[PDB]
Amino acid sequence: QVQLQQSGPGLVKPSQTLSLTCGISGDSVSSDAAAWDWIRQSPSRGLEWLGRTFYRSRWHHDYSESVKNRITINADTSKNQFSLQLTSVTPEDTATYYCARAGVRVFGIIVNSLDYWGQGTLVTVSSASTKGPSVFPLAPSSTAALGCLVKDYFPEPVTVSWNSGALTSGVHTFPAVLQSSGLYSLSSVVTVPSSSLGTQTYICNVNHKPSNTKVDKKVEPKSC
Amino acid sequence: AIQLTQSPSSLSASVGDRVTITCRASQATSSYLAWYQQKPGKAPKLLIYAASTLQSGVPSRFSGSGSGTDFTLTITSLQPEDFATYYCQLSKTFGPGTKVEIKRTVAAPSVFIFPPSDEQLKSGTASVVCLLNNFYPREAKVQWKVDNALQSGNSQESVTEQDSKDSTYSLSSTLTLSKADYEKHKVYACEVTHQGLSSPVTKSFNRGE
Repeated sequence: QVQLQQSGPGLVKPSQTLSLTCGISGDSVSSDAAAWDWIRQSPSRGLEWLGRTFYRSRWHHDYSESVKNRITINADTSKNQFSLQLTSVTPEDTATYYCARAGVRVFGIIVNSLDYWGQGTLVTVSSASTKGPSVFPLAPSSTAALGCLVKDYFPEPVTVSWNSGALTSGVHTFPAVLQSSGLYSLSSVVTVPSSSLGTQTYICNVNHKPSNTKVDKKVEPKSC
Repeated sequence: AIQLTQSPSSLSASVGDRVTITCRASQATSSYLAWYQQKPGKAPKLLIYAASTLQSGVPSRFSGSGSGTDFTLTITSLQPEDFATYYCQLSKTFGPGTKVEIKRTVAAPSVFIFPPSDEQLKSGTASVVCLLNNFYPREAKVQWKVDNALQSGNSQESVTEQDSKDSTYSLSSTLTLSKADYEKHKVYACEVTHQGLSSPVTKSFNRGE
């Protein structure tokens, strides 16, 4: 596959500028068979195409009417990347932003279907401050369930692993909920054999990149 | 400028069912219709392009047809892994999506209750968590009772997306009280009503026990 690696901060204050980058491996950003798109997705508006850059005899730009006069998409040939800049953002621009490659060969031509996608960047438009989570154990009861409560952080997202990624079976990490404080909270749980509770260690690894927070919490039976 | 609609907007179908999803365009075009499949936490994945050409590696139970302004995606024998939202695309426009859920036999939740940690109580707040694990259908009734007094307005629920292997859901309900309010009561109970249970399941603890 062509690999698309997204980077850039998610949190943008109202009226300021969203800036994201998409690094390309396995194709050249200048290829005359490719086009490079930005797409965003939100619960309200679904999937929306934002714009496109591509090189033929020169560089071309095509942008959506929905972001008229606010969008710039530039390619960097030396770094083999392309970028998105969206100015004067409002809460309507809160969304998950994807880069993508347009172009599939069929019928001896190229149709502009999106064969490869970046991983997505959640972009939150808000004036509020970043805050890292507190992490609390959900201790197994004295066949068994245990977990971590990941409470009071902003903005989304957090990632949770178990035993540094070794433990995946039986894990459920719930979608976060926005509390009345304006801070998010979620829990991550896992079911494990009851017989393991004394001898197998269980540690949840919580990463909240916007606050540079990394927390490991060991989850063990409550003593007394 | 073209606009796309999709029908149905959502559906629930059993494993092995033939599933048909339609995409309608507001006008004819020179562009070629593509179908995408999007699973939770992931980018959309291209399944079909040029209306009927299957992307390499996609199972042959997926097929696309149609012409003019009316197009169809057919799944000949729905599988658990086919839980997803399916989107059509024409020129630069995406359809609104069709959410496909797998209908399976009833599965009762396994229920667990967690008291607040001592660490959190020092901070002045108490979170009590009730977990409903691996159940179907998604609908469930969770009631918090504190000293047998029904709670209202102090809890929040969250539900996982349908599991791609066993087609179940899990759910958390979190009761939040101040440390002071938590300390004025003894019996904390989560009572679960669900189609898979012939009578409600209650899990409880006594604060300090």
